[PDB]
Amino acid sequence: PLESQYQVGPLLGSGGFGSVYSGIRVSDNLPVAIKHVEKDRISDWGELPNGTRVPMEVVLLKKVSSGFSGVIRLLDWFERPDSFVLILERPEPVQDLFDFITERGALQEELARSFFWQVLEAVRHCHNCGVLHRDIKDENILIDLNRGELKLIDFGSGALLKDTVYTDFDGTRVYSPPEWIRYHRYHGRSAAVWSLGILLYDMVCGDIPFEHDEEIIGGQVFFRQRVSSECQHLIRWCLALRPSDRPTFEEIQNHPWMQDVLLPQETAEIHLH
Amino acid sequence: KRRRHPSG
Ligand SMILES: Nc1nc2ccc(Br)cc2o1
Repeated sequence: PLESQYQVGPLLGSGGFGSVYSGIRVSDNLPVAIKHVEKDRISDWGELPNGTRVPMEVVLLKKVSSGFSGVIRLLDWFERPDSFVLILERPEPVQDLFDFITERGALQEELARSFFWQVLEAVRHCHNCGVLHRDIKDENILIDLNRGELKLIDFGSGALLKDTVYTDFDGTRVYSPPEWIRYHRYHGRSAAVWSLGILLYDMVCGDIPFEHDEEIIGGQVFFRQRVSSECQHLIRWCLALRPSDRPTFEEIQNHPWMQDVLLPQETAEIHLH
Repeated sequence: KRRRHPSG
């Protein structure tokens, strides 16, 4: 009984991911988000341990929702005749990182460092859980404004993580790496690192660096805002044209620009209240 | 101008 277990509120957003409503769990007034996905519009399907055929998104969310982390957790899900319904955490108050950057402009590097660090820890958690997000971008990151915590959303273009080549891609083209543009092939970790370079530039410059294929493959990063030399180096490293030239997650987090990160509560108190 | 980019 989904209609008699959650109170359904206003529409929060819609798009390629589906339609998402604000909601409240009747059992305990817990704020939730209710995401509807049309069966007829589902690209990749998966299978649960029960054998039931569910969208890949549900499989991936179950794999990463164990415990606490910087991923929005799947609390429950339901199957309907023509759709699946997902019950997700809802931070309140919340703003997605795309809107946050639109309103604030380029972020101070101390704030970008804290946000970027938290995204790295969240992506590490996904990979440790066998999950590749494949659509890391500011639009798919929520900010819990009171806690200063970032949360990954929209695993609908993701995949099980593997070490062999990927030849399919459903994420955002302007965050996708040049080997995808040129050859329609990529490996998961180095492609993730590329999208993280795009995201970090986005944070410290106020918008993404590339809009067209020729810029993505061209391999030149122009900085439109004042950005420290250490931060420029990290970005350009993540945006290396050759995938094997890109840093690992460990090399990113050991980079000099990443040291002395703020705690999330400090981030909220200094930058978000 | 700054804009969102749909997925897919
Ligand atoms: N796409 C999408 N997944 C969400 C989960 C929670 C909240 Br709040 C908003 C969301 O938007």
